[PDB]
Amino acid sequence: SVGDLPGGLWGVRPGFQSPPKQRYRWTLKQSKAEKEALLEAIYRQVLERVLPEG
Amino acid sequence: SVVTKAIVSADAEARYLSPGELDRIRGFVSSGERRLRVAQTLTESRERIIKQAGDQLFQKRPDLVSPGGNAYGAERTASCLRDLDYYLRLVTFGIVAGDVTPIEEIGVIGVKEMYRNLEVPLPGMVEAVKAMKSVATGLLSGDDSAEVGYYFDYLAGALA
Amino acid sequence: SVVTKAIVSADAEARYLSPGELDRIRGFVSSGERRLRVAQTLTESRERIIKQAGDQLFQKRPDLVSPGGNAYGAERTASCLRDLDYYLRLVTFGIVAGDVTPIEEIGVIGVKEMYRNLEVPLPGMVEAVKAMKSVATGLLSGDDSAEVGYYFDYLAGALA
Amino acid sequence: SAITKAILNADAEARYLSPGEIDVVRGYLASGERRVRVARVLSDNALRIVRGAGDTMFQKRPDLVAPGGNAYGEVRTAKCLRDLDYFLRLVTYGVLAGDTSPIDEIGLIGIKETYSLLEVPVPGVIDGIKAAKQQAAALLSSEDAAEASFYFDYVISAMS
Amino acid sequence: APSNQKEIIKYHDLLARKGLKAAVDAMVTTEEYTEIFGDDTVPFARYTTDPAHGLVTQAYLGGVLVNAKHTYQNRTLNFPSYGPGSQTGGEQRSLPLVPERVFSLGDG
Amino acid sequence: MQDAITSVINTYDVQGKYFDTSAFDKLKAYYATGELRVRAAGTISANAATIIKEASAKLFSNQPDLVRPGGNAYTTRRYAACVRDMDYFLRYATYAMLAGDTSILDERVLNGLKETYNSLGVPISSTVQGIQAMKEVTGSLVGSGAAKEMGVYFDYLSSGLS
Amino acid sequence: MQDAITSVINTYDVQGKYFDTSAFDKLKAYYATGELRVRAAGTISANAATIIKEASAKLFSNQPDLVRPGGNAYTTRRYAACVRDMDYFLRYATYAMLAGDTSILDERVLNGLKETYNSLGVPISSTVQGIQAMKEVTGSLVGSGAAKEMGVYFDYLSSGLS
Amino acid sequence: MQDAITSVINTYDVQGKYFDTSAFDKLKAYYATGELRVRAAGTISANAATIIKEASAKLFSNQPDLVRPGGNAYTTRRYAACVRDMDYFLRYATYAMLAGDTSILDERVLNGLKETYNSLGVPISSTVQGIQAMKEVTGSLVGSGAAKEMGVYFDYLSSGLS
Amino acid sequence: ARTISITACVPRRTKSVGASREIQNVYFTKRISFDQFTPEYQRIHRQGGTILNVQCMG
Amino acid sequence: ARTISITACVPRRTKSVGASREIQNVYFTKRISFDQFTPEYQRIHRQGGTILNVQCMG
Amino acid sequence: MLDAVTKIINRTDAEGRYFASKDFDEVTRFFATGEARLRAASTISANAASILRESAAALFTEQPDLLRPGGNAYTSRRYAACVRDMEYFLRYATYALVAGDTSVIDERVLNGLKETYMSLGVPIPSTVAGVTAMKGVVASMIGSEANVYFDHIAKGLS
Amino acid sequence: MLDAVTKIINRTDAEGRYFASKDFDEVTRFFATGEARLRAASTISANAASILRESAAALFTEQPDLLRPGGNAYTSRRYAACVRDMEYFLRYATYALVAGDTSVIDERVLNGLKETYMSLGVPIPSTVAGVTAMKGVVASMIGSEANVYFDHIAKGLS
Ligand SMILES: CCC1=C(C)/C(=C/C2=NC(=C\c3[nH]c(/C=C4\NC(=O)[C@H](C)[C@H]4CC)c(C)c3CCC(=O)O)/C(CCC(=O)O)=C2C)NC1=O
Ligand SMILES: CCC1=C(C)/C(=C/C2=NC(=C\c3[nH]c(/C=C4\NC(=O)[C@H](C)[C@H]4CC)c(C)c3CCC(=O)O)/C(CCC(=O)O)=C2C)NC1=O
Ligand SMILES: CCC1=C(C)/C(=C/C2=NC(=C\c3[nH]c(/C=C4\NC(=O)[C@H](C)[C@H]4CC)c(C)c3CCC(=O)O)/C(CCC(=O)O)=C2C)NC1=O
Ligand SMILES: CCC1=C(C)/C(=C/C2=NC(=C\c3[nH]c(/C=C4\NC(=O)[C@H](C)[C@H]4CC)c(C)c3CCC(=O)O)/C(CCC(=O)O)=C2C)NC1=O
Ligand SMILES: CCC1=C(C)/C(=C/C2=NC(=C\c3[nH]c(/C=C4\NC(=O)[C@H](C)[C@H]4CC)c(C)c3CCC(=O)O)/C(CCC(=O)O)=C2C)NC1=O
Ligand SMILES: CCC1=C(C)/C(=C/C2=NC(=C\c3[nH]c(/C=C4\NC(=O)[C@H](C)[C@H]4CC)c(C)c3CCC(=O)O)/C(CCC(=O)O)=C2C)NC1=O
Ligand SMILES: CCC1=C(C)/C(=C/C2=NC(=C\c3[nH]c(/C=C4\NC(=O)[C@H](C)[C@H]4CC)c(C)c3CCC(=O)O)/C(CCC(=O)O)=C2C)NC1=O
Ligand SMILES: CCC1=C(C)/C(=C/C2=NC(=C\c3[nH]c(/C=C4\NC(=O)[C@H](C)[C@H]4CC)c(C)c3CCC(=O)O)/C(CCC(=O)O)=C2C)NC1=O
Ligand SMILES: CCC1=C(C)/C(=C/C2=NC(=C\c3[nH]c(/C=C4\NC(=O)[C@H](C)[C@H]4CC)c(C)c3CCC(=O)O)/C(CCC(=O)O)=C2C)NC1=O
Ligand SMILES: CCC1=C(C)/C(=C/C2=NC(=C\c3[nH]c(/C=C4\NC(=O)[C@H](C)[C@H]4CC)c(C)c3CCC(=O)O)/C(CCC(=O)O)=C2C)NC1=O
Ligand SMILES: CCC1=C(C)/C(=C/C2=NC(=C\c3[nH]c(/C=C4\NC(=O)[C@H](C)[C@H]4CC)c(C)c3CCC(=O)O)/C(CCC(=O)O)=C2C)NC1=O
Repeated sequence: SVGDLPGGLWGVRPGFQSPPKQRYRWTLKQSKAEKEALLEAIYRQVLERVLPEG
Repeated sequence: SVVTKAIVSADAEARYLSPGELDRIRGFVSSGERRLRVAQTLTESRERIIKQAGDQLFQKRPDLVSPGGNAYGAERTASCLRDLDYYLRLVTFGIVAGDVTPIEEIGVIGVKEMYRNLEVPLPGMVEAVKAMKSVATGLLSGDDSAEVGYYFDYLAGALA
Repeated sequence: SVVTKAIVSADAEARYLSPGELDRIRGFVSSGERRLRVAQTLTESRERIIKQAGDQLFQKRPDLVSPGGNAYGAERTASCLRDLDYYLRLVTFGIVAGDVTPIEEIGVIGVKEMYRNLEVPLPGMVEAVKAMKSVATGLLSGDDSAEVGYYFDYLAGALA
Repeated sequence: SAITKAILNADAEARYLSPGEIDVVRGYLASGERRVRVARVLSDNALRIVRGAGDTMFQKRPDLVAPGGNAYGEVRTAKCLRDLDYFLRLVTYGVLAGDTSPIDEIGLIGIKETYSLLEVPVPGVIDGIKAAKQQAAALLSSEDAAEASFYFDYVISAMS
Repeated sequence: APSNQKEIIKYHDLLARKGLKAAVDAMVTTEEYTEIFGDDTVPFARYTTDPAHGLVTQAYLGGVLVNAKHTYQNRTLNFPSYGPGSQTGGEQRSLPLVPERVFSLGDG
Repeated sequence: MQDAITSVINTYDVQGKYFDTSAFDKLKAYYATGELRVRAAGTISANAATIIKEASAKLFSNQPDLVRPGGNAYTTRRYAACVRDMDYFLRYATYAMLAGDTSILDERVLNGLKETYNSLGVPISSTVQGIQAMKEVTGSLVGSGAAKEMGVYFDYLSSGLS
Repeated sequence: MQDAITSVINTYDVQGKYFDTSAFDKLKAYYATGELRVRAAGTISANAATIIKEASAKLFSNQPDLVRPGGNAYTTRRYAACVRDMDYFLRYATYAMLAGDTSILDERVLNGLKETYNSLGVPISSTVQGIQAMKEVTGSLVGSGAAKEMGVYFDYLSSGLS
Repeated sequence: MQDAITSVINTYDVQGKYFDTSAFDKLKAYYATGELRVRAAGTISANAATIIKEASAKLFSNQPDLVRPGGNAYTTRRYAACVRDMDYFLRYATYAMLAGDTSILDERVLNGLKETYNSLGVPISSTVQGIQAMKEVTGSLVGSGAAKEMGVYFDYLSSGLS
Repeated sequence: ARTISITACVPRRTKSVGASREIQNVYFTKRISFDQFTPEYQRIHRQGGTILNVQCMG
Repeated sequence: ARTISITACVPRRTKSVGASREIQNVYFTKRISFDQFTPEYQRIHRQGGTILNVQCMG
Repeated sequence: MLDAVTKIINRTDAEGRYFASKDFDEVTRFFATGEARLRAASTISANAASILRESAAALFTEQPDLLRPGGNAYTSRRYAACVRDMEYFLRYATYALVAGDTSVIDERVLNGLKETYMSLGVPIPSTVAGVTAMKGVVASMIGSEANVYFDHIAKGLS
Repeated sequence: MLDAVTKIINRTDAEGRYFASKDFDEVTRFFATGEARLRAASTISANAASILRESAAALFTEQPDLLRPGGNAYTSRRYAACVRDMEYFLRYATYALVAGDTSVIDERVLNGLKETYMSLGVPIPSTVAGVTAMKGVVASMIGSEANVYFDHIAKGLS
């Protein structure tokens, strides 16, 4: 009833990617930590994981 | 729950919990006995809460239990009282959890569609939640009354 | 078809068909018998249509069947006549369907790549289609000739 | 044996021996001398193979000979070593025969029901057979060890 | 996930004829991307049925299957194509006229 | 998708033939029922919410454990998802009736639905019962002929799930 | 993910019951351990890089062929991938310890991980050895009671991978 | 992907050694054939459309049922897709010939192709016949040594499919 | 309950000769239930077979 | 190549209101590559939006 | 069913040609791998019970809901059928490994299996997860020699 | 097949729980109505020939066209098939009445019956008229205990 991922038997999401219900939205004015975090969200969802440094 | 919310916010950033979220969890776990006593108090007196709340709701909105109303008849009034009991149980769940996540995920998502399908008036739901809030906060001390009233306000806003 | 387009339109908006879409279907259904009569007139005269259309094509475009032409020789000319027969059958399909969707799904999507591979000149396809349009619309009545000329025009614009 | 298998296959469809059957028989006849060597080595060393296998088996799981165990007592332990000797003799029979039919007919068909009735733990018997396989392979050449190991593993798989 | 063969065909033709950049350009310029993600939301895995925007049941099943998968979990094509046949093509195999072997007391 | 007319067209296009007499018979048969289908679709559209309400009441009355704690329809989100599924089934069955062909049910409803319900723990037999309840209510609503027609696509959904 | 609180809520909600004395005992036990869990989480986050350094040093000391040519951790890219895997294991183990529940390990780490490691050629026994090294170092850092708590989730990961 | 040079590099990296005389012979052998490969690739690139026209014409002459109704190559869309796939095979064979290694054919072509074609109903024997037709047509353009080289990759594709 | 053992010789004249073993079909003794006695009796007579012996053990 | 700065106002008149912040995607100024310009021009037109300013940076 | 030699024979016969040099080379390559394939098949046969045990353990560790009440593996009979199916997969993959061809799997295993599972409600993605787990165990014992055959079964179910 | 008690057992087993008070009340209600249901079933069984006679007469008086040439009940064979189908309906209604559940009608009767009738050209509306006539004839004898099972057959057929 509480705290179940969508998908039933396949209600799983590899920890390399974002938690299945998280959203990330760009706002015009936001802190630089939020800008960083949204950048890792983009890399995390397009490339499926965090790139190595560089 | 508070713990799950902090862990999920930290997981959404792929980092360990910051000092602020750990402060949040310490505050949650230090208040555990108080909210456990409050939840036990609400559970012990569930019958009185449901009975007084039903009485107050049917006094303030008599068309629900008059002919043609959604809760008209003994069986439908029993169904009305039953899901007032549902929402009291969810309120105790949300109190022990420390947030409205159990309430939200068991009783709030798709609640307007469910009560649309069931022909249940939604302002009637809001008025029932307010009546329960008055009765349930009557049984508690002021500090406990305010915290429980917040959860009941979350229900009232969710239904409205 | 008309019904398929109306249903796709309603489904893309996740709703029941509006009165406009039902009017589209209703007007299509009322015209069904006339559409079948037109398509049957075209079908019974398929061989005469293809023969006369090929004649006008090869008179208007002798370079197609001249040496060095794409349709030079009996086999290549027969394949040209076969393609004209294909598109006539597709026109009858479109007429019974009330729209050019069968024509697009069988003979237009990827057509320019196919004739590029075959070195079939697309302008010559355009005058072949215009010839077959003249011949076919000659056989039909005045009201029907324009309606089928629309299908021939769509196909000619798709080849060009 | 290996010859009877080919003859049965030929007789099933009422024909003479096929070239493949002839080749199988020829290979068995060619391998006969190695088979006799392996069988003779296994036979002349039977007692110490059985002794070592029994000792290692009892060491692995002592509950077999513990009070309440199935091998508890002198007579039941003697029957245990008798079973190990039986299985080794059947292994030598299979080595000589070139197939598993002697092992099946004499000792494998019905052993499952027998041990289930007598409450013999199949895993313990499998452990004893593995120990016998190790003791036999210890005193054989690599090719001979593999040749015996096929039949030991066949017996083990028949247990399970 | 792609839900049908037409969805596969569009982007496969874009990859076959014009390359990766053209296919990405086409896919982020679709009206579904604009409606669901818009201009400033990072795309996210979608789990609620929404047929008007492409989450039909097959899209949902394929999406929950692929989103359950680690990166480089395998090399199999989870949607090789939708079509009449099966991936192994066993429907096209020849069946034996008789079973390989028949059981008779007379046969031994 | 594929309606009845495009189904006839496809059958004749794979065989590479112009329309025969039997093809024109099938096309006339479809056109003969067009007005009936349109009337039925308009009626079902007018009363879609009522149909869903009555059929969901019937389903849950016959199987009360679905909505009590521990049932697959026990939570507001799960009740809403169930009635939403019933709404989908009715809308797509109306589409299929209008098209005169079950192709749309295959491509957009039935393909992957059984494995989806299996993976989510949705009781398939109960879903079939809900579709049957919708069939009865819808048929009583739209009358004898439109019921005889809507029942085909309801039974198609039922067989696909079963 | 579920924590201890939500685990109790899930059982009582599927049973449709109010909390009884047993539920209150369980929730009370979680609140009692909460301070210890928070302190262990803070200690692990403060020392996460040191834990990964010491544990990977131990793992590549016991299995030095992993970092030599032909090992699965020989290249800068694959070495970085390995230490990154260890970092994720440590962070999710800390999450699960905070929640007092292994659900997050099932939902975010373990499912399909073994098949991925098999498909990539990652030696799964060596990964389990690296997790055991992280357990030993972490338990040295966080103290005996927190060591018992945290080792449960470390062992849950090790068993999921074995 | 992997070319011949990076293939030598990968072997020697995995075994952790500098290049020796044998590696240098393999690299000299690749460099010596380089001009022939570049010439063949330029010739095929200049003639690719002609090669595809000739090969598709020979294939559809040998199997006329493909492009007549009821055939897998019967529609403008399916004919276009057929010759598109032939463009794939020619282009990827040219890549593998220029690289001197078949790894790109494994990664970019053959993986999952049988499953795609068996799911679609695309006849694989006719696809192999078309690949053979392209092999002869390409050999007709590039000359003895280049033909022998390109035939290796055409045969690799044929074996991977058939 | 009662059963019958019937011994019959069924020649194979109507059929062609076959390399397959057929002696088991030609001469047999089989155990049948009483309800099956008439059908197999008539079946043996249909095939040209001769009823050699009939026994009822009790 | 070249980048074009488009300042556009794209209302939401075709759909219902929502509580989420929406202002940034309604009125915006972005510059896009020349090859993306026609699709964005037409997309703004299709959603009922208005093109307020077009500039060529350079 | 077919093996590698019979597959090559049918290929040469479809062309009505004799064996060319490349065909002989392919048959020689098949003969050369025979000893390794036989030792791998014997290794699988010797450890079949353990392979099945660890494969089932891995499957139900990944998806414990299958064993819980209401799961498709919940009953003695249904769990029995699940482990029996995995045992069939193991034995027939060993057969295909010996023959060198996947035709035995098509003839004896995928002959209505997907239809049977869709009809009975057997969760196919979970079955594929189990097949892949068994592939991992077999690869841990004998190496990659059998992977393709296991993949075949998975592709037959998807 | 399923009766009411097996239905309750299956429900609780799928939830993986023991019987509770509500399930015991339900099964006690079943045991309470069982004796009346056996009386109805035995009365139907004893009078089955009379029931078929009356119901066939009622059907063919309502619809005389069926018996005339060209009708679907016009022959000795088609009439025998018709009365046989009514016999089936009554027998399986008695089974369902004893079981207290209609799943036996869904499995043994209704599944495939619509396709059988469409294939043969049996007029389904007239068959439903026959089922209704049987329902009236049976209700005139035992009361209203079997009404729901005939209504189930009628809804399934229509
Ligand atoms: C149902 C949709 C469909 C179409 C239309 C179609 C056309 C088509 N036309 C072909 C050949 C041809 N088609 C033409 C037709 C051209 N001759 C003149 O130039 C004219 C401008 C023009 C016709 C009016 C010719 C000349 C050939 C022979 C070309 C060659 O072999 O070099 C071929 C190659 C195989 C064959 O000859 O059967 C196809 C596939 N295929 C399809 O699946
Ligand atoms: C050559 C063919 C052949 C075989 C294979 C064979 C096995 C066999 N062993 C038996 C008894 C036994 N067998 C065993 C040995 C077993 N129990 C121990 O725990 C061990 C785990 C295990 C052996 C490794 C024992 C202890 C008994 C005596 C049990 C009893 O008295 O009930 C019996 C029952 C009759 C008897 O007492 O002799 C049979 C038939 N007999 C045969 O004629
Ligand atoms: C347009 C065609 C279409 C259909 C039909 C469809 C069905 C469908 N229903 C779903 C969930 C669901 N479906 C149901 C319905 C069940 N509840 C009771 O058991 C009943 C027996 C039964 C309905 C009568 C429920 C309760 C859920 C929620 C399951 C969960 O989240 O745990 C889901 C998973 C995704 C989501 O929740 O949005 C799908 C895909 N999706 C589609 O795109
Ligand atoms: C735990 C989360 C949850 C909730 C809350 C819930 C509500 C709920 N209330 C229902 C019936 C009902 N609910 C009510 C209540 C209304 N009557 C008056 O209008 C009042 C304004 C109002 C109550 C204060 C009534 C009268 C019925 C019976 C009406 C009917 O039969 O449709 C039903 C139909 C199923 C049944 O009768 O058991 C549901 C699912 N379901 C859930 O899974
Ligand atoms: C082929 C790509 C590759 C590289 C380059 C690589 C480097 C590498 N160097 C290591 C150790 C080391 N590397 C160094 C080198 C540093 N010491 C000084 O500060 C210098 C600035 C600098 C070298 C010029 C040292 C001192 C160690 C020992 C660290 C220790 O004992 O813990 C290790 C740990 C395993 C081992 O010692 O065998 C790796 C993996 N690994 C790779 O797979
Ligand atoms: C949070 C849940 C989660 C995990 C754990 C996870 C693991 C993971 N590890 C991967 C690669 C890898 N993982 C390792 C680590 C191993 N090799 C060493 O020998 C060690 C024994 C061992 C680590 C202790 C290596 C070396 C690779 C690269 C393999 C390759 O590219 O060939 C990959 C493939 C994609 C990539 O390169 O980033 C994944 C998905 N993904 C997840 O979403
Ligand atoms: C595999 C073991 C086997 C044996 C041995 C065997 C013998 C055998 N011989 C038979 C008939 C016969 N056998 C013979 C042959 C004999 N009469 C001639 O005079 C010869 C001297 C002599 C043979 C050398 C003849 C003539 C008949 C036909 C007699 C009849 O049925 O009227 C029949 C009756 C079935 C039939 O007519 O085909 C059997 C069963 N059947 C078996 O399955
Ligand atoms: C949280 C920050 C935020 C703000 C402030 C905001 C304002 C805002 N209001 C809008 C529409 C609107 N806003 C109004 C406001 C009313 N007009 C008059 O009648 C009243 C005097 C007045 C309110 C008291 C109206 C009428 C529209 C619709 C205009 C139209 O679509 O033609 C729009 C266009 C997009 C849409 O229709 O939703 C924005 C961006 N949006 C934001 O994201
Ligand atoms: C030798 C060739 C052969 C194959 C391949 C075969 C598979 C097979 N499995 C079946 C049922 C089954 N198969 C499974 C297995 C599933 N359970 C799930 O939890 C798992 C994910 C998954 C296994 C990994 C189950 C549980 C059943 C019983 C389903 C039921 O009866 O409801 C059935 C239906 C008949 C029966 O129950 O025996 C077949 C035919 N049988 C054969 O004779
Ligand atoms: C074309 C082939 C065909 C045949 C053969 C046939 C016979 C037939 N006779 C019937 C009734 C009947 N049959 C009879 C005849 C009997 N009355 C006296 O006893 C006489 C001894 C005897 C006639 C010589 C009577 C009186 C009825 C109606 C009364 C009843 O229901 O038994 C019925 C039942 C349906 C009905 O009421 O009409 C059939 C099917 N029907 C056919 O479609
Ligand atoms: C136990 C469940 C069961 C049912 C229900 C069942 C029905 C059934 N009815 C059949 C034929 C038939 N059924 C009928 C009955 C119709 N005639 C009309 O006038 C009447 C309105 C109506 C009956 C009330 C007729 C006439 C046939 C013969 C059809 C033909 O051969 O043309 C047949 C085909 C076999 C045959 O020729 O006898 C079946 C299987 N079978 C079953 O195993």
